[PDB]
Amino acid sequence: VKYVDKIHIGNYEIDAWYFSPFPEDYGKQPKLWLCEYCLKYMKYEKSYRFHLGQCQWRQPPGKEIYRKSNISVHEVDGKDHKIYCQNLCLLAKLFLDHKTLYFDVEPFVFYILTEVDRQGAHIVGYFSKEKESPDGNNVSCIMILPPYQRRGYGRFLIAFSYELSKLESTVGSPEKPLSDLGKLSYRSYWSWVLLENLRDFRGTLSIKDLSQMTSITQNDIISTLQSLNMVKYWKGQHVICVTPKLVEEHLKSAQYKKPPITVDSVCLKWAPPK
Ligand SMILES: O=C(NNS(=O)(=O)c1ccccc1F)c1cc(F)cc(-c2ccccn2)c1
Ligand SMILES: [Mg+2]
Ligand SMILES: [Zn+2]
Repeated sequence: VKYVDKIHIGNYEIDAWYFSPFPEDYGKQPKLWLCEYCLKYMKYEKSYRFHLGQCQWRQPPGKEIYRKSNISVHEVDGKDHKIYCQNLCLLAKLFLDHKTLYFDVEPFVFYILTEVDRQGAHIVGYFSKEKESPDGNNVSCIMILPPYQRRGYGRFLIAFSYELSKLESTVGSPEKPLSDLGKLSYRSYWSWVLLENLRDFRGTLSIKDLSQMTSITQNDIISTLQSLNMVKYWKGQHVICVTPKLVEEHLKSAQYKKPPITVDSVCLKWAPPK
Protein backbone atom coordinates (compact mmCIF):
# COMPACT_ATOMS: atom_id res chain seq x y z
CA VAL A 1 0.00 0.00 0.00
CA LYS A 2 2.86 2.30 -0.93
CA TYR A 3 1.66 5.42 -2.72
CA VAL A 4 3.34 7.22 -5.58
CA ASP A 5 5.75 9.60 -3.86
CA LYS A 6 8.20 10.50 -6.64
CA ILE A 7 7.84 11.03 -10.38
CA HIS A 8 10.28 11.50 -13.23
CA ILE A 9 8.82 13.65 -16.01
CA GLY A 10 10.98 15.10 -18.76
CA ASN A 11 14.27 15.98 -17.10
CA TYR A 12 12.66 16.60 -13.69
CA GLU A 13 12.34 14.47 -10.59
CA ILE A 14 9.51 15.75 -8.39
CA ASP A 15 8.36 14.65 -4.95
CA ALA A 16 4.64 14.17 -4.42
CA TRP A 17 2.59 16.34 -2.07
CA TYR A 18 -0.59 14.25 -1.85
CA PHE A 19 -2.04 10.85 -2.62
CA SER A 20 -3.04 10.29 -6.23
CA PRO A 21 -4.95 7.08 -7.08
CA PHE A 22 -2.69 5.60 -9.71
CA PRO A 23 -3.38 1.84 -10.01
CA GLU A 24 -1.93 0.05 -7.02
CA ASP A 25 0.89 -1.69 -8.92
CA TYR A 26 2.14 1.70 -10.15
CA GLY A 27 2.51 3.10 -6.62
CA LYS A 28 4.53 0.09 -5.45
CA GLN A 29 7.53 1.22 -7.52
CA PRO A 30 10.17 3.64 -6.18
CA LYS A 31 9.40 6.19 -8.90
CA LEU A 32 6.79 6.50 -11.59
CA TRP A 33 7.92 7.70 -15.01
CA LEU A 34 5.82 10.14 -17.09
CA CYS A 35 6.19 10.88 -20.75
CA GLU A 36 6.16 14.67 -20.70
CA TYR A 37 4.25 14.84 -24.01
CA CYS A 38 1.50 12.20 -23.87
CA LEU A 39 1.53 11.88 -20.04
CA LYS A 40 1.58 8.07 -20.15
CA TYR A 41 2.78 6.87 -16.75
CA MET A 42 5.20 3.96 -16.47
CA LYS A 43 6.78 1.81 -13.77
CA TYR A 44 10.40 1.43 -14.93
CA GLU A 45 13.21 3.54 -16.34
CA LYS A 46 13.64 1.00 -19.13
CA SER A 47 9.98 1.08 -20.16
CA TYR A 48 10.23 4.87 -19.92
CA ARG A 49 13.37 5.03 -22.07
CA PHE A 50 11.79 2.74 -24.66
CA HIS A 51 8.66 4.92 -24.75
CA LEU A 52 10.72 8.08 -25.28
CA GLY A 53 12.21 6.54 -28.43
CA GLN A 54 8.80 5.46 -29.76
CA CYS A 55 6.40 8.20 -28.65
CA GLN A 56 5.86 10.61 -31.54
CA TRP A 57 3.99 13.20 -29.45
CA ARG A 58 5.95 16.42 -28.95
CA GLN A 59 3.08 18.60 -27.66
CA PRO A 60 -0.31 18.28 -25.95
CA PRO A 61 -3.21 17.14 -28.14
CA GLY A 62 -6.18 19.30 -29.07
CA LYS A 63 -6.23 22.80 -30.49
CA GLU A 64 -3.36 25.21 -29.81
CA ILE A 65 -5.51 28.18 -28.78
CA TYR A 66 -2.54 30.37 -27.79
CA ARG A 67 0.98 30.76 -29.16
CA LYS A 68 3.33 33.71 -28.66
CA SER A 69 7.07 33.07 -29.03
CA ASN A 70 7.68 29.75 -27.20
CA ILE A 71 4.69 30.01 -24.82
CA SER A 72 1.73 27.89 -25.90
CA VAL A 73 -1.65 26.82 -24.55
CA HIS A 74 -3.55 23.77 -25.79
CA GLU A 75 -7.31 23.42 -25.32
CA VAL A 76 -8.07 19.74 -24.68
CA ASP A 77 -11.65 18.50 -24.50
CA GLY A 78 -11.93 15.77 -21.88
CA LYS A 79 -14.35 13.84 -24.10
CA ASP A 80 -12.07 13.91 -27.16
CA HIS A 81 -8.88 12.88 -25.30
CA LYS A 82 -10.06 10.88 -22.29
CA ILE A 83 -6.85 8.98 -21.53
CA TYR A 84 -4.59 12.04 -21.83
CA CYS A 85 -6.83 14.04 -19.49
CA GLN A 86 -7.08 11.21 -16.94
CA ASN A 87 -3.28 11.00 -16.85
CA LEU A 88 -3.19 14.78 -16.42
CA CYS A 89 -5.64 14.60 -13.51
CA LEU A 90 -3.66 11.83 -11.80
CA LEU A 91 -0.47 13.87 -12.20
CA ALA A 92 -2.19 16.98 -10.84
CA LYS A 93 -3.59 15.13 -7.81
CA LEU A 94 -0.01 14.52 -6.67
CA PHE A 95 0.14 18.28 -6.00
CA LEU A 96 -3.52 19.14 -5.26
CA ASP A 97 -5.26 18.29 -1.99
CA HIS A 98 -8.91 18.98 -2.78
CA LYS A 99 -9.17 17.67 -6.35
CA THR A 100 -11.41 14.60 -6.21
CA LEU A 101 -12.05 14.10 -9.93
CA TYR A 102 -9.55 12.07 -11.95
CA PHE A 103 -11.26 9.70 -14.40
CA ASP A 104 -14.64 11.25 -15.30
CA VAL A 105 -12.84 13.92 -17.32
CA GLU A 106 -15.58 14.25 -19.96
CA PRO A 107 -17.35 17.26 -18.33
CA PHE A 108 -14.12 19.30 -18.45
CA VAL A 109 -11.97 21.24 -20.88
CA PHE A 110 -8.27 21.32 -20.01
CA TYR A 111 -5.88 24.16 -20.82
CA ILE A 112 -2.29 22.91 -20.96
CA LEU A 113 0.52 25.44 -20.60
CA THR A 114 3.73 24.43 -22.37
CA GLU A 115 7.18 25.92 -22.91
CA VAL A 116 8.67 25.14 -26.32
CA ASP A 117 12.20 24.53 -27.55
CA ARG A 118 13.68 22.69 -30.54
CA GLN A 119 12.81 19.33 -28.95
CA GLY A 120 9.12 19.84 -28.21
CA ALA A 121 6.46 21.53 -26.09
CA HIS A 122 7.22 20.95 -22.41
CA ILE A 123 4.33 20.81 -19.97
CA VAL A 124 4.42 23.51 -17.30
CA GLY A 125 0.94 23.26 -15.82
CA TYR A 126 -2.76 23.45 -16.56
CA PHE A 127 -6.14 24.53 -15.37
CA SER A 128 -9.37 22.62 -15.87
CA LYS A 129 -12.74 24.20 -16.62
CA GLU A 130 -16.28 22.85 -16.58
CA LYS A 131 -17.93 23.12 -19.99
CA GLU A 132 -21.12 24.06 -18.10
CA SER A 133 -20.30 25.60 -14.72
CA PRO A 134 -23.56 26.22 -12.81
CA ASP A 135 -21.75 28.28 -10.16
CA GLY A 136 -19.90 30.50 -12.61
CA ASN A 137 -16.42 29.07 -12.12
CA ASN A 138 -13.99 30.01 -14.89
CA VAL A 139 -11.38 27.71 -13.30
CA SER A 140 -12.00 24.34 -11.63
CA CYS A 141 -8.49 23.23 -10.63
CA ILE A 142 -5.21 24.95 -11.48
CA MET A 143 -1.81 23.35 -11.02
CA ILE A 144 1.74 24.43 -11.84
CA LEU A 145 4.40 21.75 -11.63
CA PRO A 146 6.70 22.51 -8.65
CA PRO A 147 9.86 23.35 -10.67
CA TYR A 148 7.83 26.06 -12.46
CA GLN A 149 5.93 27.42 -9.44
CA ARG A 150 6.34 31.05 -8.35
CA ARG A 151 7.84 31.95 -11.74
CA GLY A 152 4.93 33.68 -13.52
CA TYR A 153 3.35 30.66 -15.22
CA GLY A 154 0.50 30.45 -12.72
CA ARG A 155 -0.09 34.18 -13.15
CA PHE A 156 -0.24 33.66 -16.92
CA LEU A 157 -2.84 30.89 -16.60
CA ILE A 158 -4.98 32.95 -14.20
CA ALA A 159 -4.83 35.89 -16.61
CA PHE A 160 -5.57 33.49 -19.48
CA SER A 161 -8.66 32.18 -17.66
CA TYR A 162 -10.03 35.71 -17.31
CA GLU A 163 -9.30 36.40 -20.98
CA LEU A 164 -11.57 33.45 -21.81
CA SER A 165 -14.19 34.90 -19.47
CA LYS A 166 -14.00 38.25 -21.28
CA LEU A 167 -14.46 36.62 -24.69
CA GLU A 168 -17.48 34.79 -23.24
CA SER A 169 -18.85 38.18 -22.06
CA THR A 170 -19.09 36.93 -18.48
CA VAL A 171 -17.49 37.27 -15.08
CA GLY A 172 -15.96 34.23 -13.42
CA SER A 173 -14.25 33.08 -10.25
CA PRO A 174 -12.01 30.10 -9.45
CA GLU A 175 -13.82 27.20 -7.83
CA LYS A 176 -13.38 26.87 -4.08
CA PRO A 177 -11.63 25.57 -2.07
CA LEU A 178 -8.44 27.10 -3.44
CA SER A 179 -5.10 25.50 -2.79
CA ASP A 180 -2.71 27.30 -0.46
CA LEU A 181 -0.64 28.49 -3.42
CA GLY A 182 -3.67 29.25 -5.58
CA LYS A 183 -5.12 31.48 -2.87
CA LEU A 184 -1.92 33.53 -2.66
CA SER A 185 -1.70 33.62 -6.46
CA TYR A 186 -5.28 34.80 -7.04
CA ARG A 187 -5.08 37.40 -4.26
CA SER A 188 -1.84 38.69 -5.78
CA TYR A 189 -3.28 38.64 -9.31
CA TRP A 190 -6.51 40.39 -8.31
CA SER A 191 -4.50 43.04 -6.46
CA TRP A 192 -2.25 43.91 -9.41
CA VAL A 193 -5.10 43.96 -11.94
CA LEU A 194 -7.31 46.16 -9.76
CA LEU A 195 -4.47 48.44 -8.64
CA GLU A 196 -3.20 48.97 -12.19
CA ASN A 197 -6.65 49.91 -13.49
CA LEU A 198 -7.29 52.33 -10.62
CA ARG A 199 -3.89 53.93 -11.23
CA ASP A 200 -4.54 54.42 -14.95
CA PHE A 201 -8.26 55.33 -14.86
CA ARG A 202 -8.13 57.94 -12.04
CA GLY A 203 -10.46 55.77 -9.97
CA THR A 204 -13.46 57.01 -11.99
CA LEU A 205 -14.68 53.40 -11.96
CA SER A 206 -17.34 51.61 -9.96
CA ILE A 207 -17.02 48.06 -8.69
CA LYS A 208 -19.35 47.07 -11.53
CA ASP A 209 -17.09 48.91 -13.99
CA LEU A 210 -14.01 46.99 -12.83
CA SER A 211 -15.99 43.74 -13.06
CA GLN A 212 -16.80 44.32 -16.73
CA MET A 213 -13.25 45.43 -17.57
CA THR A 214 -11.59 42.41 -15.92
CA SER A 215 -14.26 39.65 -15.78
CA ILE A 216 -13.45 39.41 -12.07
CA THR A 217 -16.61 38.94 -10.02
CA GLN A 218 -17.77 41.88 -7.93
CA ASN A 219 -17.34 39.68 -4.84
CA ASP A 220 -13.69 38.92 -5.61
CA ILE A 221 -13.17 42.61 -6.39
CA ILE A 222 -14.75 43.68 -3.10
CA SER A 223 -12.79 41.24 -0.93
CA THR A 224 -9.58 42.28 -2.72
CA LEU A 225 -10.32 45.98 -2.21
CA GLN A 226 -11.13 45.19 1.42
CA SER A 227 -7.71 43.58 1.76
CA LEU A 228 -6.21 46.73 0.19
CA ASN A 229 -8.43 48.94 2.41
CA MET A 230 -9.72 50.74 -0.69
CA VAL A 231 -13.50 50.42 -0.27
CA LYS A 232 -16.01 52.45 1.71
CA TYR A 233 -19.39 51.13 2.85
CA TRP A 234 -22.45 53.38 2.60
CA LYS A 235 -26.05 52.28 3.28
CA GLY A 236 -25.37 48.74 2.10
CA GLN A 237 -23.33 49.75 -0.95
CA HIS A 238 -19.63 49.10 -1.46
CA VAL A 239 -17.91 52.23 -2.75
CA ILE A 240 -14.36 52.40 -4.09
CA CYS A 241 -12.36 55.00 -2.12
CA VAL A 242 -8.80 55.44 -3.36
CA THR A 243 -6.07 58.08 -3.73
CA PRO A 244 -2.72 58.09 -5.58
CA LYS A 245 -0.76 57.65 -2.33
CA LEU A 246 -2.91 54.60 -1.58
CA VAL A 247 -2.55 53.08 -5.06
CA GLU A 248 1.19 53.73 -5.34
CA GLU A 249 2.14 52.62 -1.82
CA HIS A 250 0.34 49.33 -2.51
CA LEU A 251 1.64 48.99 -6.08
CA LYS A 252 5.28 49.82 -5.30
CA SER A 253 5.82 46.73 -3.16
CA ALA A 254 8.25 44.04 -4.31
CA GLN A 255 5.33 41.77 -5.26
CA TYR A 256 4.57 43.78 -8.41
CA LYS A 257 8.06 44.07 -9.87
CA LYS A 258 8.56 40.66 -11.51
CA PRO A 259 7.93 41.07 -15.26
CA PRO A 260 4.97 38.83 -16.12
CA ILE A 261 4.45 36.53 -18.93
CA THR A 262 1.57 38.36 -20.50
CA VAL A 263 -1.55 37.13 -22.24
CA ASP A 264 -1.44 38.83 -25.64
CA SER A 265 -5.09 38.58 -26.69
CA VAL A 266 -3.88 38.92 -30.29
CA CYS A 267 -2.37 35.41 -30.05
CA LEU A 268 -5.47 33.83 -28.46
CA LYS A 269 -7.45 31.98 -31.15
CA TRP A 270 -10.98 32.07 -29.71
CA ALA A 271 -13.11 32.34 -32.87
CA PRO A 272 -12.07 31.51 -36.45
CA PRO A 273 -12.19 34.36 -38.99
CA LYS A 274 -14.87 32.42 -40.90
O1 LIG B 1 2.90 29.04 -9.73
C1 LIG B 1 1.99 29.53 -9.16
N1 LIG B 1 2.04 30.87 -8.61
N2 LIG B 1 3.18 31.69 -8.73
S1 LIG B 1 3.22 32.79 -10.02
O2 LIG B 1 2.87 32.15 -11.29
O3 LIG B 1 4.59 33.24 -10.28
C2 LIG B 1 2.11 34.19 -9.66
C3 LIG B 1 2.65 35.43 -9.35
C4 LIG B 1 1.81 36.50 -9.07
C5 LIG B 1 0.43 36.32 -9.09
C6 LIG B 1 -0.10 35.09 -9.39
C7 LIG B 1 0.73 34.02 -9.67
F1 LIG B 1 0.20 32.80 -9.97
C8 LIG B 1 0.69 28.77 -8.94
C9 LIG B 1 -0.52 29.42 -9.17
C10 LIG B 1 -1.71 28.75 -8.96
F2 LIG B 1 -2.89 29.39 -9.19
C11 LIG B 1 -1.70 27.44 -8.50
C12 LIG B 1 -0.48 26.81 -8.27
C13 LIG B 1 -0.43 25.51 -7.80
C14 LIG B 1 -1.20 25.17 -6.70
C15 LIG B 1 -1.15 23.89 -6.19
C16 LIG B 1 -0.31 22.99 -6.81
C17 LIG B 1 0.45 23.39 -7.90
N3 LIG B 1 0.38 24.63 -8.36
C18 LIG B 1 0.70 27.47 -8.48
MG1 LIG C 1 10.53 18.17 -5.66
ZN1 LIG D 1 4.52 9.62 -24.83
